[PDB]
Amino acid sequence: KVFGRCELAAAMKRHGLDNYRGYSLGNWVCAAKFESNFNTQATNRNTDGSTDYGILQINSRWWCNDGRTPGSRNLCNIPCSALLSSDITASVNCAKKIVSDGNGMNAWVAWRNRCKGTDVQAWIRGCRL
Ligand SMILES: [Cl-]
Ligand SMILES: [Cl-]
Ligand SMILES: [Cl-]
Ligand SMILES: [Cl-]
Ligand SMILES: [Cl-]
Ligand code: NA
Repeated sequence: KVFGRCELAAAMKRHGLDNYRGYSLGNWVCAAKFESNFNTQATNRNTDGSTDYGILQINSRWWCNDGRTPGSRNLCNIPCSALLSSDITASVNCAKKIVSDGNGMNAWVAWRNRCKGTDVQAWIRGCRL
């Protein structure tokens, strides 16, 4: 599924991500924009052989099982395919664990490089929320 900007904001709010760990909704929408362009089916292979999955590009090295990332962990206790679904519940639940791990949203490289320090409220501006 390719979400619209306000549609994704609304779904993230319904799943409790707005202000989670102190990160306003625009931070989460901005991160999804630059991680996946709002496409739940996005996948990208990393040089180390791990793969990033879904709207928030969650990595199989630590967070989900894809069966092809040796020596990796599965800290969200989910198959990585669950992170590609049109319903964002699994991605949100796993993102909540990631952002609680100590480094906040710096876990998402695109957030650090393209969202952090910017006017992230622009990503939810105009949306009926
Ligand atoms: Cl957009
Ligand atoms: Cl915001
Ligand atoms: Cl594996
Ligand atoms: Cl959803
Ligand atoms: Cl933080
Ligand atoms: Na894994």
